[PDB]
Amino acid sequence: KLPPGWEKAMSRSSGRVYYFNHITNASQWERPSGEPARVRCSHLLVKHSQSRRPSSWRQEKITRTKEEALELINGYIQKIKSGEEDFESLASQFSDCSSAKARGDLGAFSRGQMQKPFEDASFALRTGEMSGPVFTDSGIHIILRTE
Ligand SMILES: CC(=O)Nc1cc(N)ccc1C
Ligand SMILES: CC(=O)Nc1cc(N)ccc1C
Ligand SMILES: [Cl-]
Repeated sequence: KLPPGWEKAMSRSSGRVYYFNHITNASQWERPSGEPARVRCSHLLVKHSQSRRPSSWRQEKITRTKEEALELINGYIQKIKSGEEDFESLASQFSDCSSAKARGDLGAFSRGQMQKPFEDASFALRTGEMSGPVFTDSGIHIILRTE
């Protein structure tokens, strides 16, 4: 009885219930409450050797494995969630997308325009919410819905 895409889950380590969104891969302790023509998102992309274009402004030849990319994504999420780092700072420094130079901002878009998993996560996020790891042919994304 939860917003689109949410399910109850059980923490293995602590035994406490949490909520998981299978569209955004977000997870959180707190019970979520609750479609625009357009949303605005920022993202942090980590590419891997199987990315559509395994090359970025950071690295002419991206050689990391998808597993390694996911560990990096997980570490960025941890630091954003802890407040040790800001999303925008990590995107500027470490996103393999050319949008890193705009602190990850992709601007506004509607359905049909972005890769489908990215699109679906974006529209399932509430304004201000952040995804978990989202997989596309580009690689692995942390998505921040800003509008
Ligand atoms: C992939 C993409 O959209 N990149 C980008 C986004 C913004 N906002 C500014 C400049 C660039 C190059
Ligand atoms: C963020 C995103 O999904 N970008 C994108 C969208 C399409 N349609 C094709 C290729 C890329 C890289
Ligand atoms: Cl590009």
